[PDB]
Amino acid sequence: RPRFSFSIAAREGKARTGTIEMKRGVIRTPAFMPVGTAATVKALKPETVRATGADIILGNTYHLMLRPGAERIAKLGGLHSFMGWDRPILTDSGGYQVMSLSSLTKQSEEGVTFKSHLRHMLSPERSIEIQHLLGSDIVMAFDECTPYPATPSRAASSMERSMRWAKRSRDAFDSRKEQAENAALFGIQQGSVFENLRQQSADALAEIGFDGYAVGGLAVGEGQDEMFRVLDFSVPMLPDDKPHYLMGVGKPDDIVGAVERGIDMFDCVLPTRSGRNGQAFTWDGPINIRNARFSEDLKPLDSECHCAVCQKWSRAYIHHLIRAGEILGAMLMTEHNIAFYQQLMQKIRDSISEGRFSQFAQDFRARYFAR
Amino acid sequence: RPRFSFSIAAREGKARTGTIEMKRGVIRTPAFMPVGTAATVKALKPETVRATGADIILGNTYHLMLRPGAERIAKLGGLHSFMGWDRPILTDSGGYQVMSLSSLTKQSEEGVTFKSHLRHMLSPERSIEIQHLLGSDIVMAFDECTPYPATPSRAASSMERSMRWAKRSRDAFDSRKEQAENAALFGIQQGSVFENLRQQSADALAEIGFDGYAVGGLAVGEGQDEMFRVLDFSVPMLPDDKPHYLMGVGKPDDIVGAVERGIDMFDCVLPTRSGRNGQAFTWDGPINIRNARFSEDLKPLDSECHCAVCQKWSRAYIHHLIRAGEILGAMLMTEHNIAFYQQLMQKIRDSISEGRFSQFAQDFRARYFAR
Ligand SMILES: CN(C)c1ccc(C(=O)O)cn1
Ligand SMILES: CN(C)c1ccc(C(=O)O)cn1
Ligand SMILES: CN(C)c1ccc(C(=O)O)cn1
Ligand SMILES: CN(C)c1ccc(C(=O)O)cn1
Ligand SMILES: [Zn+2]
Ligand SMILES: [Zn+2]
Repeated sequence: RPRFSFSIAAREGKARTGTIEMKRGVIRTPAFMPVGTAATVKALKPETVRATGADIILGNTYHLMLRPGAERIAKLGGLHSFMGWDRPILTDSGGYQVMSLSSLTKQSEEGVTFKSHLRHMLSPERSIEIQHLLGSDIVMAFDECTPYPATPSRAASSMERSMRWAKRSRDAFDSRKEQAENAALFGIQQGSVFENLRQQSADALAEIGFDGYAVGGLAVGEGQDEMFRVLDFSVPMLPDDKPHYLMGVGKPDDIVGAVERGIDMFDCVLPTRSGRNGQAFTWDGPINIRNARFSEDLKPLDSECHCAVCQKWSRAYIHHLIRAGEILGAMLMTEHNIAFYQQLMQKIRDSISEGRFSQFAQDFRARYFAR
Repeated sequence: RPRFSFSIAAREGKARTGTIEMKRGVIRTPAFMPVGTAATVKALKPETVRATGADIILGNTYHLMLRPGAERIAKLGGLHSFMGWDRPILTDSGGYQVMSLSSLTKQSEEGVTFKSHLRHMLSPERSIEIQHLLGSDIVMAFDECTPYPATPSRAASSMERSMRWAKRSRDAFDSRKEQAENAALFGIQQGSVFENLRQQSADALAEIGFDGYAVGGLAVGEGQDEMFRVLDFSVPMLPDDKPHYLMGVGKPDDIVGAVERGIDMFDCVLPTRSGRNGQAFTWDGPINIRNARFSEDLKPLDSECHCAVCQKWSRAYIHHLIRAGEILGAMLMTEHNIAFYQQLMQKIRDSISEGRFSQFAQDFRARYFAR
């Protein structure tokens, strides 16, 4: 099977639908990746993750390098064997997480030294090596997510450092023949909200050359309007013939609008985390299942959802489970939310393929926001 | 299908194996009932409970009458529909739980008034009605579990009250034609450690007449030796031709020894609760999966277990999950422990049927305690 082959089957405006073929399976795009932070998609067996329609999951390099450790996972046969997921895994680089999760950090041109919340170092070379030891299929270049807001000058110097780190990541990945032959490497565009910096970043990444390109530095507090504004000019700067990835996004309407702007891949903790906290996504908007109005509601979470939860259990039961703090409540909410996200992605893919994505997006928004 | 028909297929010493046929399914005996306290067997979908081999589960009347409430469950179609378990359910009476869980209680001949940890009343008639509203298949008569230790005189007066409550439970159950036609009613023997009181209690229960008989008042701190001593003389006092139930028991060796003394049915929170806390049952004794010795152990929890967990995941992975506080850890530990308990019951049933239970019990104990 191919290491990495991206094919665009159909387009509508800036939106694309297609497939990424990899050795461990095919990824249908636009794709949503459930987040499997600590070698588990929380509250789901891998077979259940797959049953929802997911083609690929995300692993958190920052968490896994601390617990259980990357050398340990490698000794146990790699992340796929360890967690029982045999399909593609994308691993984050650690460059965002180290700054988001660490109790203390020191940043330099070499990388980032940090203290765990549970002293360590990340760098382009170490991040690539950790991702190699994990055995991930899509490796992310180690970057620096510029804080928001940032002065143009600080955004520029941060972006330039990230581009030097992208080149170092490329070189480290290419040096490990088994990794280069079996995995893919994505680069991360930075530049904050500044068009000229985003252009320089895209040019630098294209000159290095990557299998896919993320629009980094978003979903960091700027809000949907500004995120969409940045996507409007940033995505067209990336190579058209490779996948475009938006990290940490998002709500269903964030995804639809990002696809309209040329994004092919997404990951977000929202469906899993908010499911555990009682928020279920429905075609009529999110609901908080703990609310008293659901205590005697015998309808499923969503009456058009195809997931196993909605075939078998009522709102009233899941309301009881979540209020009681029962693990099964988290399980059922999470399975439904991930299945909902996958059904959304399927509707996106089908509508683009069929040349009716614009109408789908309008109809989706009208109903989702009508609640 | 029959409301309730118990058939003994084979005996060895005091041990019996057979079947209870009920409208919602067959129960193979000796039987272990997973505990589904708050309308869920913690961390397991009902299909997974069934896949482990369970024929019947237990529901906690005290919890369910408070949350979500018995009238509410009845309005939603009964406990079976509510939780998605279509096979038999046994409900406890509340008589033990009210005294174990309540913040304050007042006891009288009428029943028990109590304050919830989350003011209420239980009585023979109310307990029967609540169990009716839940729709359970095996209804437990409302009793009083005599504290241990107890003077002979206090054990006698407590037992006599329990027998009056057993008669009131019988009458209330028989008054509700739909309940009497579709469910079974079990009586609970009391009498503490005193042979003469246990005999009076058995005689009273047999004179009232029940579908099954529990040996109550045990597993309340007396220890295994004394429990076995009481079972030695108590079980033969019960009608031989009806099932014998031991509530809240127990560890694998407790079960084996109780079967050797004529017990046919068991429930216990140990496999579920201890699974969530990191204790896995194996044929070589219990293990605490969080222990450092399992961090790189690629064997399954038990290398002879037939459960799905042991086909797919290692000790090392489950060790990581539990240490990380991950829900999947609780799920996998609980599924394995319940499956282990069911495999134990299957080995018990097969060995009795085959006339080799004595040898099985000896071989089981030799290995389980060798660790
Ligand atoms: C290169 N690898 C395996 C690394 C690098 C750094 C660390 C750490 O600081 O804890 C761990 N693994
Ligand atoms: C919101 N999330 C998870 C993000 C955002 C931005 C980045 C990055 O620029 O590297 C990474 N993750
Ligand atoms: C008879 N039933 C339905 C009962 C009895 C008592 C209670 C209570 O005290 O909360 C609830 N339901
Ligand atoms: C240990 N457990 C759950 C018990 C013990 C004893 C009784 C009873 O005598 O009614 C009930 N549950
Ligand atoms: Zn659903
Ligand atoms: Zn097992």
